[PDB]
Amino acid sequence: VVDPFSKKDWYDVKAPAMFNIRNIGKTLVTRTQGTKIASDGLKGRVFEVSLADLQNDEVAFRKFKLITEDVQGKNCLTNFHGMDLTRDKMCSMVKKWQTMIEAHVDVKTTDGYLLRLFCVGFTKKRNNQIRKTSYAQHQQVRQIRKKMMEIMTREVQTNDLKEVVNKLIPDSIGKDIEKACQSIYPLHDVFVRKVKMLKKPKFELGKLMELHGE
Amino acid sequence: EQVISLGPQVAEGENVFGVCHIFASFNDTFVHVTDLSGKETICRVTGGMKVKADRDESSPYAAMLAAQDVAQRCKELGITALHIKLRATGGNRTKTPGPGAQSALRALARSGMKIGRIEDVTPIPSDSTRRKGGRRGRRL
Amino acid sequence: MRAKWRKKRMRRLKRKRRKMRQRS
Amino acid sequence: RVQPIKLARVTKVLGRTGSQGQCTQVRVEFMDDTSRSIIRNVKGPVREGDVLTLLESEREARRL
Amino acid sequence: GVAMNPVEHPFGGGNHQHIGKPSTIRRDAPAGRKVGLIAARRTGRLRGT
Amino acid sequence: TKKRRNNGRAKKGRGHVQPIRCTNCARCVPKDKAIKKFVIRNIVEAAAVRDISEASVFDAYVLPKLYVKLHYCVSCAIHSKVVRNRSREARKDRTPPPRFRP
RNA sequence: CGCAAGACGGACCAGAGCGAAAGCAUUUGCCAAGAAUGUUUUCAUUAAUCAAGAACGAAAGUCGGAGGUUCGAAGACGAUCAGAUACCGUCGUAGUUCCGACCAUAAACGAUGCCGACCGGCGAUGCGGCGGCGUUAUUCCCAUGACCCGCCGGGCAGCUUCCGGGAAACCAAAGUCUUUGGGUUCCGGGGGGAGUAUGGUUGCAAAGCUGAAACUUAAAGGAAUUGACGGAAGGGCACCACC
Ligand SMILES: [Mg+2]
Ligand SMILES: [Mg+2]
Ligand SMILES: [Mg+2]
Ligand SMILES: [Mg+2]
Ligand SMILES: [Mg+2]
Ligand SMILES: [Mg+2]
Ligand SMILES: [Mg+2]
Ligand SMILES: [Mg+2]
Ligand SMILES: [Mg+2]
Ligand SMILES: [Mg+2]
Ligand SMILES: [Mg+2]
Ligand SMILES: [Zn+2]
Repeated sequence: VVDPFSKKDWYDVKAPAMFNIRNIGKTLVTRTQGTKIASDGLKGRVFEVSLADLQNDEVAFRKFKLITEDVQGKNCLTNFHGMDLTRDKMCSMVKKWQTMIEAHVDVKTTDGYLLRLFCVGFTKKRNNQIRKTSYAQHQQVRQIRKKMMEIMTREVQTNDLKEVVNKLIPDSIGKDIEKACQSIYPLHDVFVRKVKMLKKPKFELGKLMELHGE
Repeated sequence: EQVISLGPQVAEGENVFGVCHIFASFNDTFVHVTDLSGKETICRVTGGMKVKADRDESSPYAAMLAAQDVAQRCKELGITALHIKLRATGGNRTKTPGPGAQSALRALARSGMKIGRIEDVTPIPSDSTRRKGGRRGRRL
Repeated sequence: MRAKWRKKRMRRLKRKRRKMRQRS
Repeated sequence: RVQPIKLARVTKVLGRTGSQGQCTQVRVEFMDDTSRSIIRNVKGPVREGDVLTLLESEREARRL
Repeated sequence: GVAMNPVEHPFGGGNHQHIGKPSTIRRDAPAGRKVGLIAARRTGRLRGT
Repeated sequence: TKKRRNNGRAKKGRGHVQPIRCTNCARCVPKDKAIKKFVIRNIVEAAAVRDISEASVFDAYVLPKLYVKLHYCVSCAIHSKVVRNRSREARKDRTPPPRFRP
C-alpha cells in the first residue's frame, strides 16, 4: 500500500567540471536506512548520456557512460566511464564495396587508469573513381591498422586521463590518423568506436575532487 | 504540482529526463520506463497486463493502452522528458521490432510527453548461439 | 519409395541376414 | 493552442486511392500563401477548382 | 554384500542374490547399516554432465 | 534439366560457402544462395512523425533510421512475395527492379 | 551493475581470393609451404596420362580422455488430427566443441577426366608486370601509395554471335566428327531382380571395395510442344464483388 516513491529521494548527477554542462540529470534512490546508506547505493552506478548535451555544439552520435564515485549531499559526482557511438551511426557507417578496418589496444595512462580502445575506419572512393568497389589489399589493411594501433598507444602514453578526455570530445585523435594514413590509403570516416574501463587506481579522492573543482 | 515530496525540486523552464525501455517484440510489448540510470524503474507496464485475449499481447491495440498507463504514471510522479530505447527480440532471433513499437510510441506523443534521443538496443550478436530452428527450419 | 529409404531398408535387411548366418 | 480553421482551393486531382476508391487526392492551397500548396487526401466528389475547409495545414500526404 | 549372509551385511541373504531394499541409504544411518549408496542425491547412468 | 546456368547461387570458383539461417523460418542456406534484403526503414512509422517532432525536446533533431540486413531461404522468399517466378527470357536478367524515383 | 562457462566470429562479404579436392573469414607473432608475374639465370628432355600401390578426404558414425553454453537424433509431454508413432510448441540423452585413434562414404556436381594446339567479338574483375594526360597524399623534388586511360600473362566469371555441334535444352566448348585418327586413364550396352546372393578382402562395429545368376518385363527413360490442373505469382474485369 505504501508508495515506495514516497520513501525514495532524488539526487542530481554532475559531470566533471571540465565539461561545460555540469548537470547530467536527476535520479532517485531510497533514503538511507538500515544497513543501507544512500552513499554506497549511489556509487557503482552508470549514466549513459549523448555527447550533444554534454558539449554545446557537437554531434549527437557519441555517448558516454559516466560511472558515479561519490555523494556530496544532494550532489553525486561522476567521471568518465566509457564512450561509444549510437548504433544507428555504426550501422549507417558500414556499407558494401568498401573494406572496414578494425583495431584495438589496451594502454595504461600516466595516472594508473588503463583503457581499452576500439577504433573503426572505412575506405573512401575518390571523386573520379569509376571502379564500382574500393578495396584494400590485406597487407595494406595490416599496415594502416598497425599505424592506427601505434598512434593510439603513443598518444595515451605521453599524456594523462585528464588530457585524454579533453582531446577526445572533438575526436581530434581520429583526425590525425586519416591526415597521415591518407598517403597509404585514403580513408574518410575513422572514429574511435568504443572505450572501456578495466581498472580504477586506488580511488585517489584528491585527484577526483580537483578535476571536479578548480 | 505540488505533488508534493514525490519528484525533485524543479523550476519552470527545465525538465527531468527518464528512459523508456520499449521491448516491442512479437507475442508481447513492454513499455518499461526507468530513471536516467536505467535501474531505478518508475512504472512497468506490458501489453499482456491489459488485454485478456492471450493473443493480442503484441497487437497494436494492447500497445498504446499500456503506454498511456506508463504515460499517465509519469505525470503522477514528475518525470516529463523521456529518451526512448527500442529493442526487438534480438540475439539469434528476429531483429525487426514487433507491431507494438509504433503504437506505444504514438501513445507517448499524444499523451503530451517530451521525447529526447531515440535509440534501438536490440541485442545483435557477433555470429553466436546457433538459432533454434533445426537445419530445415520451421516447416509450418 | 524414396531410393534412400530403399537403401536404408535394404541395409537393415542385410544386417538381419548376417545375424542369422552367424547363428547357423 | 490548436490552429484555427482554414480554407483550401483544389488544383488538378491526382486520382483515387484507398484501394476501393473511397478517397481522392487534391493538391490544395490556402489562397493567402498561394505559392505554398500541399497535397491532401479527401473523400467524396471533388469539383477540381473549388474551395474546401482545413483545420491543420500539414497533416500528411503519400505519393501514388 | 549380496554374496554375504544376513549377519555380515544388510544386503546379504536370500535364495536369489538381490539387495531386497533400496541401496540408497540416509546420511544419518547408523554405522553397520549405511552400506550401498550413501546419501545419494541421485542414481542412474548420470547422463547430461 | 538445367533451369539456370549458375545453379541458383553465386558460387563460381570456390568449393564451399558458409550456411546462414533464414530470418523467417530459421533454415540454413548457403550465403550466396540466400535472398538479401537491406531495409533502411525508419523506426518512427513516417505516417506518425509530426507529433514526435512536435513533442521532441529539441527542434532541429534528426530522426534516426533502422538498418537491418535480412536473409531468406527461397522457400520463404517467394512465399513472402519478395521474389517472383519470371519467364525464361526475363529470368536471365540480373538488373534489380527500379527504385521508382519519380 | 558485475561475474563464470562453453560455443560462434555477424554486419564489411562480392557470380571476389586461396587450396588437389574435402574446404578455408576477429587481432597479433612464429613456422614451413604455393600459384601467378619478371628474368638476355640455371639443367637440358629431365615430360603427359597412368593397372597395382599410396597421401588426404564434408557431414553422420565408432573408441579413449576433457568440456558441456547453445541447438538437438532417440525419448517424454502439450497441441493438431478421424487417426498423428510427424509437421507446430515445451523439455531433453547421444551428439554438436577440443585432443588422439578409426571409417572412407555425399546431388564428394560443373550430374562435364588430364596434358596440348587451333577456332569470334565486348565490357568488367583479382594478382603480377609494362606504359601514359592528368587528380591526390605529403614535401623540399622524386619515387612510392589512392584514382583515371591502355596493354601483356595467368585465373573466377559474365554479355553477345547463323564458328560449329547437338535429340534439344543448351555449349565458345558439350566446337574443330561419316571431310570419322593429337596423346592417354576410367567407364556404359533395354528396364527390373540388384549394388542383391555368394566368395575374397578391409573394419571394433556400422559398414566399405570386388560382385552374379535364376527369374520377370515391352518398354522404362531424355529434351522440347500443346492442353488440363495447382491449397504458385502477376495484370484485368463484374451491384449474380466491394465501396
Ligand atoms: Mg511452406
Ligand atoms: Mg553364501
Ligand atoms: Mg541385518
Ligand atoms: Mg539380500
Ligand atoms: Mg522382489
Ligand atoms: Mg568428419
Ligand atoms: Mg532447445
Ligand atoms: Mg563425443
Ligand atoms: Mg562439394
Ligand atoms: Mg589422351
Ligand atoms: Mg543393363
Ligand atoms: Zn525460410
